[PDB]
Amino acid sequence: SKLKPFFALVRRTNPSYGKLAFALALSVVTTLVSLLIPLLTKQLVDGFSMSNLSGTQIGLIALVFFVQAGLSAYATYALNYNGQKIISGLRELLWKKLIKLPVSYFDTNASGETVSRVTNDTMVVKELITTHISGFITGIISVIGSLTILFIMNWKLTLLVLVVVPLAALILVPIGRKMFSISRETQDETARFTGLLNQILPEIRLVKASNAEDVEYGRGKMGISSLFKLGVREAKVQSLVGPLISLVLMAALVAVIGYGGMQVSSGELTAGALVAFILYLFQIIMPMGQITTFFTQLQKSIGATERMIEILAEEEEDTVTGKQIENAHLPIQLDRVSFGYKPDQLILKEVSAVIEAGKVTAIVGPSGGGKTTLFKLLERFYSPTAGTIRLGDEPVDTYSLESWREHIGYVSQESPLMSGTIRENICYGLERDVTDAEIEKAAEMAYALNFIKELPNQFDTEVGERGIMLSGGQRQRIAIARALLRNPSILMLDEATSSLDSQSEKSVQQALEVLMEGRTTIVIAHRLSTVVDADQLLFVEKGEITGRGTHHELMASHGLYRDFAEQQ
Amino acid sequence: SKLKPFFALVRRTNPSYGKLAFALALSVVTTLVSLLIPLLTKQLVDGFSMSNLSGTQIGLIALVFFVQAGLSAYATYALNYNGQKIISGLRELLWKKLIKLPVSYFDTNASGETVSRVTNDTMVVKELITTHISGFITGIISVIGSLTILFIMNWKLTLLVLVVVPLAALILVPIGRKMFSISRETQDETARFTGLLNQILPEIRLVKASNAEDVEYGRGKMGISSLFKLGVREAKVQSLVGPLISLVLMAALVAVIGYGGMQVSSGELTAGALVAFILYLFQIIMPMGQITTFFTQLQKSIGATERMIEILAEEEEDTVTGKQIENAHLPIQLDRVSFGYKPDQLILKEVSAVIEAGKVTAIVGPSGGGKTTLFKLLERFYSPTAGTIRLGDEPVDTYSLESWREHIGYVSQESPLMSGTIRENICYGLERDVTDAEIEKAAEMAYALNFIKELPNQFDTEVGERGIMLSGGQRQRIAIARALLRNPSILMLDEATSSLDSQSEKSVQQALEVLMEGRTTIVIAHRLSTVVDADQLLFVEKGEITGRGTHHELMASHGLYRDFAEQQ
Repeated sequence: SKLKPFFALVRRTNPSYGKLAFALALSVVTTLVSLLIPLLTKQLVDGFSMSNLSGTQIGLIALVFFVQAGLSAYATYALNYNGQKIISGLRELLWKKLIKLPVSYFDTNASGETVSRVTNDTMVVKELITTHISGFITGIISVIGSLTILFIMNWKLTLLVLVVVPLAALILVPIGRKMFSISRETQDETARFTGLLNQILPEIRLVKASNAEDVEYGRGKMGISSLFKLGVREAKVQSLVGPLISLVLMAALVAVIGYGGMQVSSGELTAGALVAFILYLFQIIMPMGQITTFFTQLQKSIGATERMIEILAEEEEDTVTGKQIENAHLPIQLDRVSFGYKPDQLILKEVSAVIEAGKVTAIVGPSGGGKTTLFKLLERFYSPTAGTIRLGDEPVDTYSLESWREHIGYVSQESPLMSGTIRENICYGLERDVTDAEIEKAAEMAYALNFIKELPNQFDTEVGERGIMLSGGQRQRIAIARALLRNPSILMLDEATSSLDSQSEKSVQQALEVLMEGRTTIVIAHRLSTVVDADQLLFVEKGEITGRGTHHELMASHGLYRDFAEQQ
Repeated sequence: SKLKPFFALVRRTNPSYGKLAFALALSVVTTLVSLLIPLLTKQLVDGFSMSNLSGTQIGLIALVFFVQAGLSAYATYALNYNGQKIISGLRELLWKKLIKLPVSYFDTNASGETVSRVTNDTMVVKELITTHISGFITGIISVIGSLTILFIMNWKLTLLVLVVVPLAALILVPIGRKMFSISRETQDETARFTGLLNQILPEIRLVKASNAEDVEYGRGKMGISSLFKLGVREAKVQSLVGPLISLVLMAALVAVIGYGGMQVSSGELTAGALVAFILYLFQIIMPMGQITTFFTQLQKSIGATERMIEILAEEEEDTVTGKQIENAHLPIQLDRVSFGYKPDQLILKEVSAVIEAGKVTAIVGPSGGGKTTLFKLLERFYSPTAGTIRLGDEPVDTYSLESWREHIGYVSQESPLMSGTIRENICYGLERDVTDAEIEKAAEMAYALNFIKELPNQFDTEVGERGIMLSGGQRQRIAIARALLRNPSILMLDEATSSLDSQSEKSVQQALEVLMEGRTTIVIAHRLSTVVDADQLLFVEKGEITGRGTHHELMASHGLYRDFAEQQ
C-alpha cells in the first residue's frame, strides 16, 4: 500500500530506469568484492608460515582493492547523476504548477512554507534515491554476507558475537535515551533563564528609576539556582552513564578479540582466520549504521512524497478557455451577484450596480465590511458564488482570463518593487517586440524620464532587494509607466492598505491624471477623501450596500451612514 | 602570556582547588588502569596454550574492569560538580554587574547580545573546565602510554603503525577539506534559489495581472538549471572522494592487522601479543579525537574569557555616595549646562532655565533636535559635560542617586508591562512593608480598582509575556497607581515615541489630573497639542533653545518658529 505514490511521483520525471538498475547492480557487485579482501588476507597470513612472501598474493590483494575502488566510483557517480536528473525534473514540475495555481491558493497557504516544498521536500527525496536505497541494499548484503562467512569459518566465535553485540545494545540503548532526556531538560531550563534576562534588560530604566536593582538581582539569582540544581542532576546521571558505556564496550571487545586469541593459541583456529574475523567485524558493525539510517530517513521521506503529490493534484487556473475580447469600452454591471468561501457564510450578498463606460466609480466603506471582495470580483481574482458580473451584454466568464487581463490595468499605491532592470519593469510580460523609443515616451507621460536620467545610467538601473532601492513616488511612477505602455481599457487602482500618506503629490497626481483620461476607472479607497470627485461612489457595509450616487449627491439624498464622512 | 586572564576569572569564584586537583588525579590513575587491561588479556591468551582456563585470570580481568569503572565514575562526577559550582559563581558575578551598570551602557550595547554573555560564554568555559582539560591530559597519557608499551612489545609492527597512520591522514585531510568546500558551495546556491522563489510568490498577483506567468517560469527554470550544473560537479567530486576514503582506510587496516597476523604465523610474535596490539589500537585512535577537540575548543573558549572579563571591568553606577534629600519642593534650575557623547560633538550647548516648584514645565521641539537629551539630564540618566543642574541652592550631584530616584516618579505612556503579579507591579522596589488597604486606595485614586475587580480574581492576576496581556489605558492606570503609591515630589512624564493616539481618555486624563496635584511636573511631548495649558513650555532645536513662556504668550511674544504650531 504505502509506497504506491512514491513510484508514481518518480515515474513522471522520465527517469531512464536502465541506468538506475545498472548503478544498483554495480553497488551489489562492489559489496560482494568487499567480502573477498579478508579471504585473500587469510591466505597471505597463513601462507607466510613458510616465511618467504609470494609477491603475487600481495599483488592480487592490491589489484582487488583497485577493482573495488573503480566499481565503487562508477556506481557512486551513476547514482548521483541520475538522482540529480530526477530532482531537477520534480523541481520543474512543482514550479510550473506553483506559478499557475489560482492566486486564492496563496491566501490560505503561506508563501514561505510553499517555497519550502520546492526546496526542502525535493531534497529529502534526493537523499533516498541517491544514498539510502543503495545503502540499505548494500548494507544487508554486507552484514549477511559477513556473518555467513564467519559462521562457516569459525562457528563458536560467531555465536559469541551474536550474543555479545545485542546484549551490549540492550544495555547501551536505554542508557542513551535516558541521558538524552536530561540534555533536552537542561536546554529547556537554559532557554527559560535566557528569557528571564531578556525581559529585565530592556526594562532597565524602569528597574533603576524604581530602586528595583536589588529585587531584579534576587530574581535572576533564583534563575541561576534552578540551573545549578538541574546541572547537578545531569552531573549525577552522566557520572553513571559515562563509565558504564566504556565498561560495556571494552568488556565486549576484550571478550570477542580475546576469545579469538585464545583459540589461536589453543590450536582451534589459525592466525589468518583471526585476521579475517577482525576484518569482517568492521564490515558488520560499520554498515549497521546505514541500515538504521534508512529506517530513520524513510519515516520522514514518505511523508515528503505525500506532501509533494498534494501540490501536483491542485487545479491550474484555465487562462485560455472562452472568447477573446473586443471593444471593452462598455458598461460593466454586477447582476445580483454574491460571494463567500462557503455556500452559507457570504461576504457579499445579492449586490447590484452598473459601472459606466469612460467613467470613474470609486469603492468605499468600513474595513472588513465588504470593499475588498467587491474589488477582487471585478479584478476576477475570485469567481462569484451566484449571479454574474457582466460587460455590456455577456457574463464575463464568456471571456478568457488571458484576454481580460490584457484589457485591465492594475496599479497599487503600496506598490511591490519586483526585482529586475528599470526598463523590463515597464514592459513586464508585454510580449510585443517593444523598442526604447516607445518605452521612453511611456516614461515621459508617467513623469519618470527626468528621474530615470538622474540614476547612475541614462536608462538602466537594477532594482529590488538588490541594486538601487526606491521609495513612494519613484516606484509608483514606473508602475504608472507600465500601466500606460500596456494601453488598458479598464483601470483598477488599489489605495494603500497600510494607510501611508501620499508623497511628491503634484507629480504622481499629474501622472494619474494622464493615465485616467478616456479610461473606465475603478478605485478602492482606504480613506474617503482621496476619491470624492468621482462620477459615482459605492458604499459597502456588512456585505450589503447603500451608496449609489456622487459624493455630495449621496451625502444630501441618503445620509443613512453620515459617520464615514466624519471618520474619513 | 595568553592564559593569564582565564585563571584570574576562575579564581574570584572561590573554586576549592583541592577538590579539582583530586578529580584530575583520579582521571590520570583511571587512564593508567586502561593500559593494563590488554596486558592481563595477553597473559590469559598466551596461558591458554595449556588449554584449561585459570579462573583467577578471567576474575582479575573482571575486577580491573570494575575498579576502572568506579574510579572513572567518581572522577566524572567530581569534575562535573565542581564545574557546575564554578559556572554558577561566574553567572552570579556577571548578573550583579549587569544589573548595576549605568543605563547608558544599554544604548551602545545590544541587550539581547549582552544576555548571550551570561548564557553562552559561561557555557563555553564550563566545557573547558568539566570536559576538555581532563580530556587532553588523559588523552596524552593514553596515546603515549599505548605507543611506549607497543614499541617495547613489538617494535616492527609499531613502526608500521607510525608510518601508516600519518600517511593515511596526509591523504584523507586535503580530500576532506576539498569535499567540504563543494558542500558549502551547494548550500549557498540553494539559499540563492530559495531567495528567488521567495520574491516571486508574494508578487504573484502582479505576475498574473501582467500575463508574466511564462517569464517567471523561465527565470525559475534558469535557477533550477544552475543548481543542476552545480550538483553534477558535486557528483563528479564525491565519486572520487567516496571510494578513495574507503581504499585508504582498509588498505591501512589490512596492512597493520595483516602484518601482525604474518608475524604470529612466522613465529616473531605470539597470539596474545597480537590481541594486545589490537586492543591498544583503539586506545590510540579513539582518544586522538579528544586531543584535537581540545585545540578546536580552546581557540573559541580563550576568546570567551576575554569577552567576559571585559564586563567585570566596567564601572558600576554609584547610587549610595553623597547626601540624602529633604524638601525637594524647590525650583530646579539648569545653569549653563551642556552635554554630548564626545567633548566636541555637543547634543546640547550652554542651556539655561528654571523649573519652578509646584508648577508644570513641558519640553517640546522637532525630533532629534535635542528634547530627549534635556529630559534624560533631568532624569539623571546622563551626567552633564559642563555646568550644573541644580535643586534650589545645591548642584544635584550633591545627592545620592538612590535618594534622587526616591523623590522623582517616572511614567511613560508607551508603558512597559514588566512580568509579575498585578499588586507587585504597584509597589515595585517600594521596600516599606506595604499593606493591601494602601495598595487598594492607590488603585482607587488611579481609577484602576473597578477594572482590577473585573479580572479573574478580586485583586490578583499574573501579567507580562505570561498570563493576562493588557493594552493602553489598562497598563497606564497601574503605572499611575505605582507612581501615586510612591509619593513623588517631581513627576517625569514620557509621551509615546511610537506616536500612538490616546485611549479611554476620560479615565487616564482624570487619573493624571489627581497624580499631578501639588507636584513639580516635567513632561516631554511627541505632539505639541497634549501640553499646551502648562505654566511653562520649552522649545528645543539644534541643541539650542528659544521657548521660555506659556504657549499663547510665547506664540504671541516670540513666534520665530511658528511652523511647529502648524505641524503640531
